[PDB]
Amino acid sequence: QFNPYGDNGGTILGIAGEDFAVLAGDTRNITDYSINSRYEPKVFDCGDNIVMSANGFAADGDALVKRFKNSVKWYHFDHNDKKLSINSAARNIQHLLYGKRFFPYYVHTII
Amino acid sequence: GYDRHITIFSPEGRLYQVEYAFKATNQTNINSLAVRGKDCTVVISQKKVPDKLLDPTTVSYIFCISRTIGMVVNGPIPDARNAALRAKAEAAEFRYKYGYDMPCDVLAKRMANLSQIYTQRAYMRPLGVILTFVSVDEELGPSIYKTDPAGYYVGYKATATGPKQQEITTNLENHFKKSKIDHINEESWEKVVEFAITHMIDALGTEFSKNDLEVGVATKDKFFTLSAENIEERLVAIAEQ
Amino acid sequence: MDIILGIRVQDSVILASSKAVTRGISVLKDSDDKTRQLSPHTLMSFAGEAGDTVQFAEYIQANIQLYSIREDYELSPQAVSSFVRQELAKSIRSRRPYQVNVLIGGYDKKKNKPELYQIDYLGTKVELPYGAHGYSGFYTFSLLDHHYRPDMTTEEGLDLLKLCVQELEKRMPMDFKGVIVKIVDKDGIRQVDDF
Amino acid sequence: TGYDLSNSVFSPDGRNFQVEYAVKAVENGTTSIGIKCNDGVVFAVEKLITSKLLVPQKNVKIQVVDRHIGCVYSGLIPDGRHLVNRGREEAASFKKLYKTPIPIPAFADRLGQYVQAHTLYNSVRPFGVSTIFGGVDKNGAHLYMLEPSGSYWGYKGAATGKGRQSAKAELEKLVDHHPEGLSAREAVKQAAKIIYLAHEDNKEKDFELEISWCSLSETNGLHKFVKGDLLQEAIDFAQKEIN
Amino acid sequence: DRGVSTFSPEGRLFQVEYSLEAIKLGSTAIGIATKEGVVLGVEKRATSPLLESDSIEKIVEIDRHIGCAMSGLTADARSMIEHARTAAVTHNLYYDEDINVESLTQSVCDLALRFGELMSRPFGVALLIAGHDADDGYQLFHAEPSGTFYRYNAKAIGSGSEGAQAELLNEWHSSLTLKEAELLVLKILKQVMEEKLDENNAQLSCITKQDGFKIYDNEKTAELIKELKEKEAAE
Amino acid sequence: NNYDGDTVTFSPTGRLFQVEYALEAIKQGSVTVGLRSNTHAVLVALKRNADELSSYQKKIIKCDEHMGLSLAGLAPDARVLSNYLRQQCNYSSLVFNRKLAVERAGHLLCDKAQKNTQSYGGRPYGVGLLIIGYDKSGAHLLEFQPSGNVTELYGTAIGARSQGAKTYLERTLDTFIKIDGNPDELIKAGVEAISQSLRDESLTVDNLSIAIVGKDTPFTIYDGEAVAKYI
Amino acid sequence: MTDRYSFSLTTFSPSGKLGQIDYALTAVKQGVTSLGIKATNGVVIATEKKSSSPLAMSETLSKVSLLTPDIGAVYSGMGPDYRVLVDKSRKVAHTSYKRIYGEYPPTKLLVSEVAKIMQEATQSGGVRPFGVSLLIAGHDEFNGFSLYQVDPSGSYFPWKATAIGKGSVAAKTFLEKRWNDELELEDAIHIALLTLKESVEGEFNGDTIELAIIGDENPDLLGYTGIPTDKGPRFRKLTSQEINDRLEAL
Amino acid sequence: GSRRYDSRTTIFSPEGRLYQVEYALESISHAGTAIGIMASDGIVLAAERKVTSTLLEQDTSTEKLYKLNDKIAVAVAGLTADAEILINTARIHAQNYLKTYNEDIPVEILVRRLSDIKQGYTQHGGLRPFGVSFIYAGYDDRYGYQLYTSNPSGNYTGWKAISVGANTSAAQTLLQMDYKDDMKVDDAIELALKTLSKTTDSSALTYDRLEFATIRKGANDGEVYQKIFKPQEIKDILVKTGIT
Amino acid sequence: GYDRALSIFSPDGHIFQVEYALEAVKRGTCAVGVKGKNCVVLGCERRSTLKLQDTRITPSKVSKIDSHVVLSFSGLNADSRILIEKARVEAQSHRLTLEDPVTVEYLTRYVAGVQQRYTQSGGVRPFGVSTLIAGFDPRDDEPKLYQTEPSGIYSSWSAQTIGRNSKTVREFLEKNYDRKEPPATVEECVKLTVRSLLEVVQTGAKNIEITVVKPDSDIVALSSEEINQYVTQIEQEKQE
Ligand SMILES: [Cl-]
Repeated sequence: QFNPYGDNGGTILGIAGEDFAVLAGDTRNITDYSINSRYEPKVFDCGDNIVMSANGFAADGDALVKRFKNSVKWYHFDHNDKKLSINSAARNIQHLLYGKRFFPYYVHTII
Repeated sequence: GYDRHITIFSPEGRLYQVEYAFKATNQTNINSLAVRGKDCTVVISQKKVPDKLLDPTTVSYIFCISRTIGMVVNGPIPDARNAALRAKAEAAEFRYKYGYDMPCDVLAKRMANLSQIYTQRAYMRPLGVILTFVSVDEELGPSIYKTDPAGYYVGYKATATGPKQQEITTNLENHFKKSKIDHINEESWEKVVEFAITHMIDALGTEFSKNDLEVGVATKDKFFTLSAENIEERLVAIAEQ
Repeated sequence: MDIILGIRVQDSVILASSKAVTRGISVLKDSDDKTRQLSPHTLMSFAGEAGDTVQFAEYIQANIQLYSIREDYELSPQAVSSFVRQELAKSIRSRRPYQVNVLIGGYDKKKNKPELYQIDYLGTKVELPYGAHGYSGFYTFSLLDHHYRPDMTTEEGLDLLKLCVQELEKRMPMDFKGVIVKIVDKDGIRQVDDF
Repeated sequence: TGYDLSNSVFSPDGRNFQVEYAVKAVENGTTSIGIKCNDGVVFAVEKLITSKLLVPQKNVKIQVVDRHIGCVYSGLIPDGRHLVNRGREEAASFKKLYKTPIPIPAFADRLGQYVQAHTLYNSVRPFGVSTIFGGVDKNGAHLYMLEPSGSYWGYKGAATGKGRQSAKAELEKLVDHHPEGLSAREAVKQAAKIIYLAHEDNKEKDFELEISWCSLSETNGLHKFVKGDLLQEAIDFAQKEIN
Repeated sequence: DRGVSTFSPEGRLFQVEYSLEAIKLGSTAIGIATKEGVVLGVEKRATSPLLESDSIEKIVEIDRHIGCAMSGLTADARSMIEHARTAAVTHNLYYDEDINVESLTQSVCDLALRFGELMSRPFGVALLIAGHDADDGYQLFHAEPSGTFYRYNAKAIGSGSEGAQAELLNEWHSSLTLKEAELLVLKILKQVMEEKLDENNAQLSCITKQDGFKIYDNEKTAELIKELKEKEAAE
Repeated sequence: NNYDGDTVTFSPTGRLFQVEYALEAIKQGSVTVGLRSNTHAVLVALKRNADELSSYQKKIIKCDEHMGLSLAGLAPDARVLSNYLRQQCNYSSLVFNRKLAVERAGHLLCDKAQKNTQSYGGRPYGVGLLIIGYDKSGAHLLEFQPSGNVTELYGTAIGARSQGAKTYLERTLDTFIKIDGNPDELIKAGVEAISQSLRDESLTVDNLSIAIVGKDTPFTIYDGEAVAKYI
Repeated sequence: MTDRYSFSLTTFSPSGKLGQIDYALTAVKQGVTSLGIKATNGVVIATEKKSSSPLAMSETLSKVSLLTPDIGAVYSGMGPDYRVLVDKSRKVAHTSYKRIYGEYPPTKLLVSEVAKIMQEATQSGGVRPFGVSLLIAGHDEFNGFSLYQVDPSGSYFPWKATAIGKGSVAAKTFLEKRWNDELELEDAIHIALLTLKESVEGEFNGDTIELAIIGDENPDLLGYTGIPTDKGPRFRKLTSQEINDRLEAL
Repeated sequence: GSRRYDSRTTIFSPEGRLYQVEYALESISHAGTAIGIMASDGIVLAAERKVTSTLLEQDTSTEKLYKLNDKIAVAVAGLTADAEILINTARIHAQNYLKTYNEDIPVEILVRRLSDIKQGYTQHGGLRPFGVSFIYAGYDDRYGYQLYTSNPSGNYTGWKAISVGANTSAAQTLLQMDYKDDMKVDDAIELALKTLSKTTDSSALTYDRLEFATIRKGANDGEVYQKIFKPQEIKDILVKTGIT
Repeated sequence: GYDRALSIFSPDGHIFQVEYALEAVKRGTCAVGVKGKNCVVLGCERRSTLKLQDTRITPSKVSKIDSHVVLSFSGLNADSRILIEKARVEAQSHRLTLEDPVTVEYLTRYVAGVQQRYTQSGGVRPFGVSTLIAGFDPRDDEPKLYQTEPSGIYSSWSAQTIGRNSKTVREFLEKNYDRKEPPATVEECVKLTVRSLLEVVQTGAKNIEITVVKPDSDIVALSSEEINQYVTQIEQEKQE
């Protein structure tokens, strides 16, 4: 039977300081015991000083980041180029994820 | 007077749109004729190519609906082709659903019922065409069935359609009074085509070259149209007698 | 949800329904009323799948109340029971059926007779002198076969009902935290506060 | 009366006045032509230069369908585009199911039935374009011309627009003087001349020439635009003939 | 007859232009924007003295930071308000923030032209949408049934609009206080109103960053009416 | 007269009156100018107000980082069409990772406007658009009309008294086309062009609206004190 | 596109007339005369075969149609409208009855279903009424023989005997004199031919007249043997020869 | 488009009337008169057939009086075809109610639903209204014997005695004159026939031009019987009252 | 589906279909609502051209929407049933989800919303009905009286009348009703309602219907004799 999920491995890490914040992630991409790429970035600048990473099943992770990046674009169009605050971005992402509550994005997201 | 714009009854119980669709029939100014032999059914029609720039091979009002059924149209070509495509689809579907080739008279009825719907339903206009279906049916033999915009249809011993239809009709009537039979008592289809052309010449009073005519022939298990050279060969035989 | 009983006597219908609401290894509540008044002289107790029970009971209640306002007239217990049965009969062949069993106790004012109907989640209706749903029946039916008489008073019916509850409290595995008893008669519906 | 107010209504003549009114919009448009040749077809069109501000070569009017069919039209330009969009869908579904690219006669009927369908109801307007189109298939070259009514025929030469009569007259001479046939490269040159001659009927604004062609030998059976040296060669040929 | 979405020879939609005539028949509504807040005021216009005037609801809350006044066929405004309230709350749910006054107005104006042969006709009501946000501060918008909205420093709509607008032209300046704006709405309302202005047949409201959108009591407005009369007699 | 009740009806001379009446709405609209060089493309738009107390109606809309338009006529119709363009530009990016060509943008608008002119019930769009953009084949300027007709140009203008600016650009064609690698000078030429359409009123700080896109310049709009440089 | 005519094309006028129904009846008046007579042991329905052309084969065009083995129909008015009604009438006999009860519907109920179809064309959106009046003759076990008329309005009436179309006024008067409750089937056929001769103008023979009966069961026309309960169709169309035999002793 | 040909059946006049409803009532006023009379021990339904022909089959005919269920019947005035559409709907509605509640449908509930259908055709859908007026005669255990009428507007009212169709003005005056509350069925039968006999447009009232029906409790003990009169039974009741 | 826009604007800014629906209300029998200190009374006219009526079974003019709210109307009778049905359903639906009966304002707002929806929906005409909705909110003793109309506007009234000759009875109420001191008792409120109808009705026999609504779902309809006593009392005081 067809299994729509997969595990692309890797790990990510976010730490916050007083006037800064970091979002790190390794560049390895894998399936089972094979290496797919030694350099495949999964931490992205999404605009409005928001960095994002969706680790787990890469296809779902890419789709999500792609959708959020697009969500930021339309936020500008619909609200007079207003800057999307990090707290607002978080809530927006909750709705993206929960929208597929019954066919989930198999990812651990950090912004 | 919006009762003259759509297909609803006028005070005197008439459908003017249906009546005006009949007048669109003669818009092309072409006369057709159909007759039956012993083994065949022949249909002939005038072919008028006024523009010199036209490709004369593509100018046709005769259609091959199925392998066995042929159809000639009197009316504008867009509506003619509309009817032709539908008839082809209907004949194909019939064969698939019921496991045998659609008879000429059954197809005629089906197209007539479709035409009837346009006379009752408002949003659809009638097609300004008269469809003459011909074949050699495996049960009923040589067959001629004709449909009009009113949704009327009937079988024919022979028939004619067009502006000078009445002259051709009486010409054929007078022949069948004389011969005392329902068909052209002739063995080969070649001579039945010669009969058809001869009697059209007498009725219309015009002479025909090879490019002035268009001929369709129905035999058992196939209907086919004649080329210019097939007609020319046929015209030579008439002249030499 | 577990224990619901019903006894029809001479001049009234008596419904007893357990107070316990259990989820997992915890009795979340011990004062639950497993009944809804459908009309002034019609009462429906219920038991079954969590959520479904109350959702169904209130849905029926709303429909009967809507009828009462529209016609300015109270539907007979027989009419209400038939309506309820049909809703369950529809339900059983739905995508997700109501898993609810009900007893409908009512007093018909036109006939001046009490009436008790037992309907299961399949839409299986029966009029009875006494009824029960779930495992309760396995004890109470044989008990009532013996002690029940058709001409009993409401007070005799309550003593007969006490006899059932005592037997259930003795032999049933689960603690159902006693019962709320309600009486349906010519004067309408009232609750017995000390049982 | 009032028979001309609604589409799909027969007049007492047996005519659909709304379709005839759509023809008036076609007659108002710029001149476009089609020339059938030995092993293919050639299309040409008049582009009126309304202003100096129009970018030359960058308002393309001739359209390709599939990879082997060319379409040009006169009248309401948007209506033409709508028809070509449909043509492309029809051609795609044909190739999808039957594998082979759509034959030109087959394609001609697909448009014909679609345009004819827009004369059947009062809820739609007839097409305000006459479309000249064609190409090369397994059976050789074909040229067609389709009208608002849904009427189409095969043509040796075709013309439509404001200078159709001038173009038709010039086309008739080519058919008479070349019974054995006209070559592809010749037809391109002739096409240019005929557009320039047909421009006499629209001579207030000066114009821009645009030519395309399908040929079994010259373009390998595919539709291509005539550009650069071959275009300028055709323009010069046309310039020499008017003087 | 003729199509609902038909253009006139001058290039205007017949139905939109006719709906504007209905709005001119409506009761007067005035809005004034300042740096201390935005004031909204309306003429109630009771058709009979037996009608309890406090039930006339022509000023309406959309969110805590956005208010709304109406004029014309006021029944048509109910579904517009419903949409605005949902839009405002929905945006807060999706983005954990207050929604921009302009974005709210745009959302309402998207309904306007969703009519034809969607609803059967345009709205017969104009709206004054007043609010505050962090980006563009205190704002006043005039939303029409044409789907168009203009931002205004001050604006009057309804039967006495052209007369009131000419008065607002002279009186408005960029340094108006909130109290000055309150009196100015009352002053101009009293001028254009048929019946004599009092606390029962006229209603005031405002929106401030601190306290949000508030409809004034009849007791509070009565004192502002009394304060207004005294100041005009004082010179 | 009898043939202007709806868009589905042709006149006896072959005219679509509802489409022509939609075209009339553009002529009533405020003037806007478009022009381009080889490196940049510029939109200049005269904004209109209801009165002194009102704001000035925004004429320019951004569609993507490399494309946008100015409007003249029914503003809500421009919002619908610009939103459609935003989606098509966006579809091209998500699916093909490809910036939408300005020419295809025009083709898509043409086909969307056309469908509204051939069907019963609907109506034509009542707005004209000037689309500018920079894609893989350099700078572009398009003129959209709600009849469906889209035209690529070096420069143009639409709205009331647009003939004055259109004549100026027709004279200045050879000059402004070669303003390469110089944004401010190309804008100056556009501001001088729109000035030929002014009557009684002059260009003020909250009246003028300018937008620009080019080789190393995303589509950006300038309003308020940012356009004081060009007065 | 799409059918935008979702509104009634038949409406009440100030005087209370339903114009389209009245005009449909006018179309029936113009139509060729047809009639029906009910006997004690059968029913007869008859009409003139108005030929459009002498080249046309009038045998192919059937004005009298079998609906069920025991029910037949004839009309006056517009032929195409009649043809499609017969198709719909045959189908509804199966879908709304035979596929449910395993037997053919009685005359009155089939008539009711046809009437329903004609009524809907009077009220439904974007359609005109049918331009025909039907005469439906039939037999069933519990009601015996019966004859019904159905009008464009959807109204139907049972008749002992009647006529519709061109010369219906004179034909009905003729039938009033000749009809009695003791008529045998052969007597009814004789009267039918007499009544029809008055309205017919040209040739009067088996080739220009179409006539069918609802009478005794016909085992020979059943097509199979072995089931005693199945005894054959009561509907029979009289041949051209069978008519001419009765025209000699006229 | 199609707007051109729309009659707009569901609109108001300047005076606030529904054109099509008013014209449908005008249509009904030419239909054969139908009378309903409610007595203490039953209900009478009498109706006049529309100009009968001598060759019309009278015994196996149904034009005016229709049975909805065992306890409820209706007299029709207007288009018969329209009435049959509504009758089949009413028959189905009665069976739905019985299926749901295991009780025969109360008369008013059936009448209201049928009247609500008519109302719908006057407010939406763009279709012509049903050109029909009903007289409902029925019994239930709540209100006992009941007479109602509904018309194309979808408005219904209850009556002791009522007429619909032609000459209702004259008919209602005669009923109002001779009707009284303590009336019996046999007396109501006589009143119904006498009223038709005077209001008829025919020369003389005969058995072949009438449809007649009663709803009595004349069955054996506490149950209702519907009697649709046969031709011979109408002939006898006409002689018995001295009309022929 | 039938789509036609029947309710549309005219050049002068009027929606004629809505205004013609008001004419239908003006044709309808008179209805009056008067609210006292602790009650509301709904009075209704019944035209006397209809004798041989059966008043047992004839639809009553005042309808119960819930046990605590009532609705009377003027205009097309058939139209009113549709609004009443919808209101009754919404009343039960509110109890089901909010676990509390509707307020009179909420019920009015709903009915008014329905009426408005029919003024800008395709294929439908406006309701030819204006309603008077009266009652008491749950656990509240303040009387409520609201009015709706075809356009969809609604408002609260101390006293109000609708229907034919309503301008006459409104004139009467405007001078006879004191805001500072409303009818203190049930008798006073009923009398003022009957008085106001007697300005228009004709005879005080079987032409006037009166329904009294009191707090906590206490609604009762007066009989002929009970109403006739008010008629007899008023006429004797009049002769002065
Ligand atoms: Cl068919």
